[PDB]
This record gives sequence, C-alpha cells and structure tokens, in this order.
Amino acid sequence: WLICEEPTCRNRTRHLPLQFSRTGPLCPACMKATLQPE
Repeated sequence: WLICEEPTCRNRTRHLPLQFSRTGPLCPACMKATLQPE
C-alpha cells in the first residue's frame, strides 16, 4: 500500500481536476496518507 499512497494515489489527485472518482472503489482511505508526505 505504500506504493499506492505516494506514486498511484498522487495520480488519483490527477483525478481531482475532474472529481467524479472522489469516492473511487480501489483502496480503504489511501489518498489522505499521500498528504502525510505532501
């Protein structure tokens, strides 16, 4: 899941310019962990 938060979940912030995959059924609450680094 560390590979999820930093590289792939930062690319889910590239979904945030669109914001329909805000909910996103892939990983349990893993975009806020990317902000523990950002």
